[PDB]
Amino acid sequence: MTGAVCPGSFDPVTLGHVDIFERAAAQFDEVVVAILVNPAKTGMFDLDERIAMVKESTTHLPNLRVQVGHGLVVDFVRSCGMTAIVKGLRTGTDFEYELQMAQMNKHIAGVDTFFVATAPRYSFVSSSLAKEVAMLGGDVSELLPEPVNRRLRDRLN
Amino acid sequence: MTGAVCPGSFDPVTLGHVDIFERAAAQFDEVVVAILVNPAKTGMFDLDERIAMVKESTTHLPNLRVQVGHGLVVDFVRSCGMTAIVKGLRTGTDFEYELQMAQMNKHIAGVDTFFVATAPRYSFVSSSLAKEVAMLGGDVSELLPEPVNRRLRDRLN
Amino acid sequence: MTGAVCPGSFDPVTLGHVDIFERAAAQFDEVVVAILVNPAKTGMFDLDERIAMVKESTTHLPNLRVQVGHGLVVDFVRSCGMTAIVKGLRTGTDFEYELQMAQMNKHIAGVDTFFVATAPRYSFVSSSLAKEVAMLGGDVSELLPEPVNRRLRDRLN
Amino acid sequence: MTGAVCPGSFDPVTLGHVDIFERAAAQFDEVVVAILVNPAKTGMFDLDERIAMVKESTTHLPNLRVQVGHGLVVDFVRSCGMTAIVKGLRTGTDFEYELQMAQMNKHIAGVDTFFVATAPRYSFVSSSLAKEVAMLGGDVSELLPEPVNRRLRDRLN
Amino acid sequence: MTGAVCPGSFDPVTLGHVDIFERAAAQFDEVVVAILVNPAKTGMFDLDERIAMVKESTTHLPNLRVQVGHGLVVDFVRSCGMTAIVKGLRTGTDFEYELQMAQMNKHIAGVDTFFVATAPRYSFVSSSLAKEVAMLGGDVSELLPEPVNRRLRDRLN
Amino acid sequence: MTGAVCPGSFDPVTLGHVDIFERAAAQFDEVVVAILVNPAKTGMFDLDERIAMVKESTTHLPNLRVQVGHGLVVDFVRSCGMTAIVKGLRTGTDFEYELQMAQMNKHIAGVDTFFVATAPRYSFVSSSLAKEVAMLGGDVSELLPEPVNRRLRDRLN
Ligand SMILES: CC(C)(COP(=O)(O)OP(=O)(O)OC[C@H]1O[C@@H](n2cnc3c(N)ncnc32)[C@H](O)[C@@H]1OP(=O)(O)O)[C@@H](O)C(=O)NCCC(=O)NCCS
Ligand SMILES: CC(C)(COP(=O)(O)OP(=O)(O)OC[C@H]1O[C@@H](n2cnc3c(N)ncnc32)[C@H](O)[C@@H]1OP(=O)(O)O)[C@@H](O)C(=O)NCCC(=O)NCCS
Ligand SMILES: CC(C)(COP(=O)(O)OP(=O)(O)OC[C@H]1O[C@@H](n2cnc3c(N)ncnc32)[C@H](O)[C@@H]1OP(=O)(O)O)[C@@H](O)C(=O)NCCC(=O)NCCS
Ligand SMILES: CC(C)(COP(=O)(O)OP(=O)(O)OC[C@H]1O[C@@H](n2cnc3c(N)ncnc32)[C@H](O)[C@@H]1OP(=O)(O)O)[C@@H](O)C(=O)NCCC(=O)NCCS
Ligand SMILES: CC(C)(COP(=O)(O)OP(=O)(O)OC[C@H]1O[C@@H](n2cnc3c(N)ncnc32)[C@H](O)[C@@H]1OP(=O)(O)O)[C@@H](O)C(=O)NCCC(=O)NCCS
Ligand SMILES: CC(C)(COP(=O)(O)OP(=O)(O)OC[C@H]1O[C@@H](n2cnc3c(N)ncnc32)[C@H](O)[C@@H]1OP(=O)(O)O)[C@@H](O)C(=O)NCCC(=O)NCCS
Repeated sequence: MTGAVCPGSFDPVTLGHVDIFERAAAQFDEVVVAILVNPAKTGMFDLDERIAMVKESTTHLPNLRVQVGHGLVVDFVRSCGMTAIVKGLRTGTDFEYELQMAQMNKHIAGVDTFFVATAPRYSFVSSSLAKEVAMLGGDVSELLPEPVNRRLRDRLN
Repeated sequence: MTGAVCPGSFDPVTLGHVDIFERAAAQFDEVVVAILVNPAKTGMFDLDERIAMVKESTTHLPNLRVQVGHGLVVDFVRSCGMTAIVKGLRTGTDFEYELQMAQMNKHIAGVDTFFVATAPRYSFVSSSLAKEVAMLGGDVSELLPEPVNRRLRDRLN
Repeated sequence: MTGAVCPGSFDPVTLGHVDIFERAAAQFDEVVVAILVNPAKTGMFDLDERIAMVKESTTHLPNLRVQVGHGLVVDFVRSCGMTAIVKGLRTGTDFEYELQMAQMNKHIAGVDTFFVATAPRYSFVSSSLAKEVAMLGGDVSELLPEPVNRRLRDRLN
Repeated sequence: MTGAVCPGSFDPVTLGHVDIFERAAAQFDEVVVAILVNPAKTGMFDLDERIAMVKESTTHLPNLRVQVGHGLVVDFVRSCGMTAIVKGLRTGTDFEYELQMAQMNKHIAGVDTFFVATAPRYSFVSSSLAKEVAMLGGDVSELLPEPVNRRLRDRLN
Repeated sequence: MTGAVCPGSFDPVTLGHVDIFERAAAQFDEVVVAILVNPAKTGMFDLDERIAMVKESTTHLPNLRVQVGHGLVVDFVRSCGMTAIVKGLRTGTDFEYELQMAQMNKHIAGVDTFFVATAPRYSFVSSSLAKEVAMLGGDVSELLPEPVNRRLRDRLN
Repeated sequence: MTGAVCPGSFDPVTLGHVDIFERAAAQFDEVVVAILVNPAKTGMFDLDERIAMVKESTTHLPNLRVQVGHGLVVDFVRSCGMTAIVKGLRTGTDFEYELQMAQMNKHIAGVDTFFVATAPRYSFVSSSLAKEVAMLGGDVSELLPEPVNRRLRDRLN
């Protein structure tokens, strides 16, 4: 089997992330979305909620599974019997840092990182900015999956 | 009327900012400098002081006014009856993040962002770096308006 | 009157360019599209055709006019009684070179350059790449105005 | 089958390219190296020589094949029954242009592009720079496959 | 005497840093490594330990000395009777910010900054990332001097 | 002796280049400006004129000498008994390509490259852009040494 891991904090998952999941699922036999949480309580959604949002947003991808990650991403990737990470590039991505992490990840565990450009319509959403705008009252519903929109609306109502 | 908003925390306003104010005032019928403060108390100058410093530094621009901003910048821009933001680019600007915010701002409110390169002599000052250097004893008086220099000198004397 | 010039070779004009024209026309009282041609015969469309394509693509912008430019862009801008250039940023833009030209243009003639991020859907088209793909048989009709599509199809039929 | 195409002019193939071939072959069931030549005679090695150099440099990759490409890369990719391109990133890569081409390629044919960072030791070689240095008398043998070194040495002896 | 200062927090010193020390020592008569610590207790190693690690890692450079820095780096540089800073560039370096600091440092004290590209094999290590990986259990021993490896291993055993 | 080479085509030398010469001469015992000309006749000024312009512009730097370079820059550097190149960074510099060349130069000859940020006032001039503007009638006299201005004015009169 070919396979890739798509790691992130997904707090919450965006349509930018889902686009990347779809591309990974199209090109690898199996995809694992690895939810890697904050070292210190700082998130908007708890882990259970993050998991549910990813699952509910990926029902159309039968070769994708969702799991909570622990420790070094490369250790999680190798625990999945894989050697590839797939990550998206968007507007605002710190690409130099992504490159540094990719080189470090290859050095320590031989894990490759494949980068893919997110679809233009979803290229300016990030979890952080979506939350920031949502919390100040703005509408980002067109940039997030409906399972995320539902939960966001509940927190503000 | 044509018009633009120049948003920032201006803590304190620099000659880099003033350069941008001048360019905006030269090209739009009206300019509003929007002072948008920290979500959490972290600034050097209080809001009243920031306002005074901007006003005192822009007496030569009769079509410019200064107001405190609240909430999403785009909501403030639209409250001013405008649809444009003017921002400066300098050495050290995270341009990828500026682009992300501009695209998000256009998405949520149809507000355009126009970027302009700050004058070379003022292209390496930032509020943060100016404060950092000032607090460690260095001289940045040539990079800040005199109304700011006066107040800075008072805090150290 | 406020006013801006939108300079380019427009060979041919793209929907990326038209997006920028629209933003300029929304924020300035008058816009002049300045068609500045090759120093040496190298273009796909002659000047007459470039002019027609821009005009036919901008009939919805009553405060926009199209003229052929000559010499330094800044000299043309000043001949229009203006002091501002508006240019788009897209994926693939050499932003460092754009900044260099903007600083040079300000130095020699006091002309300001305002940069605006092109709409995501039109952020990866360029005249060159559109021609390259079109000539190799690919479909970029969704990235160009219909007046350009008509003429392109004629050259290949 | 999963599969990826690795397109390039490979004039000549470098160890940077071979590194990318190896990563693609590790993660996809099949890899096709597509040699896409100059629209106008400008190369150092003819097509037959380029093909031989790639083949001789990839004997250790049994799931990799080499073919000459024609027309749009995306048309070649789809002719291979694939929907993915794998490309390397190195020091000196114009990443903005790579992104533009990737977005265009996805737009016109639905083909995804996966980018991977080349190994540090091979991150500063390019075909052009290798030729430039080789022609001026410098030693780049540690940056090129032996099948390429042999042929290079023959051209200078 | 010609001379340069190599400033940093060195928490801990990496082989990337040592590479830069070596290049500085090769090109200047004297080199001073200036250890500039956190304004607030946040480091892994105390100052005494940082000093020892640098000294033990540079025994092969007889024209290099190690000192603790205080205040503005430029003030320290001038206190050493020098007017040059040498800094490394690696993968992940925020080069725009480095440029801003260099321009500010030249403005306030006339101190020049010379940047040098770190050796490829050491181009993806940083003190922060090395600690992050080390603390999560990963092996970065090939990226750090043995005097640092010894101390790291002691903290985890 | 410490020493550095400052290589370039200098067609013509700009005040940006002279700024870099001055910084090199301040930090190294000896500086050699190496004029490396076009592989094919394409320049505005012949080699004799380029040499004269550099010499006449550097009379205030007694530890600087001017020589015509041949072949690989690293071979010229080593022929000068040196192992360092000093190059400027300005607005518009392709820094990724500079890094690639620096890494290649270190690989083939062990020669280090030190980069320094050009003074802001001279950060947007380049030989090419200066010629382009000069030829179209614009005034760049404030960006070039008087010995260059004299010769430029002669070509247009
Ligand atoms: C999970 C992992 C791949 C990236 O996770 P991610 O949280 O999805 O990160 P993203 O790509 O969204 O990057 C944005 C993150 O940068 C951090 N960040 C904070 N401020 C930032 C800023 N101003 N600019 C850029 N990034 C910022 C944020 O935490 C942000 O997540 P958040 O802002 O939503 O909290 C990575 O953290 C990881 O591998 N973790 C496991 C540990 C490991 O292996 N470490 C060694 C890596 S070499
Ligand atoms: C006001 C606004 C336009 C930008 O404000 P600003 O404070 O002037 O920001 P600047 O352009 O100076 O950016 C620098 C800011 O980045 C933040 N920053 C902190 N560390 C940083 C770092 N290492 N690198 C870059 N930026 C950093 C800083 O807070 C800094 O301001 P400060 O450092 O002086 O406190 C923006 O915050 C805003 O729009 N706020 C309103 C809310 C809104 O609309 N949000 C949605 C935006 S899409
Ligand atoms: C008109 C002007 C503003 C820009 O014109 P433009 O042709 O629309 O340029 P773009 O922004 O589309 O830039 C792309 C151009 O870069 C040139 N280019 C060629 N190869 C390129 C490459 N590999 N990468 C980037 N650009 C490339 C191309 O000619 C391209 O136009 P084309 O490829 O479609 O022919 C500018 O040329 C100008 O001002 N000209 C007048 C003279 C002047 O004032 N000069 C002094 C300027 S400081
Ligand atoms: C094959 C293809 C994927 C890239 O091919 P490549 O030749 O290996 O290109 P590289 O990634 O090595 O890019 C370097 C190329 O940039 C060109 N280039 C020239 N000067 C350059 C410069 N100063 N800077 C950067 N690139 C330069 C060079 O030709 C160079 O190849 P070469 O210099 O060795 O001749 C692409 O050309 C392609 O897809 N061609 C088929 C046609 C197509 O589909 N077109 C539409 C694309 S959206
Ligand atoms: C010492 C000095 C030259 C740089 O020191 P340094 O700590 O070695 O900094 P580096 O080059 O390693 O930069 C990385 C630093 O950026 C800071 N940083 C934090 N988060 C970061 C992020 N997400 N991205 C980039 N940098 C980050 C970190 O603190 C990091 O050091 P650390 O992460 O290991 O703690 C500079 O701080 C200095 O000059 N200090 C003296 C005061 C002075 O003169 N100030 C005026 C400067 S103009
Ligand atoms: C001399 C040398 C150090 C750089 O020389 P330089 O001509 O001063 O180059 P610059 O730093 O000014 O770079 C700009 C050059 O890029 C070339 N260039 C052309 N179009 C360009 C573009 N669109 N963008 C960027 N650069 C461009 C130009 O020729 C330009 O010089 P010019 O435009 O004035 O003719 C380098 O060419 C060299 O080392 N030559 C000797 C041979 C060698 O050692 N080769 C192996 C190098 S690893």
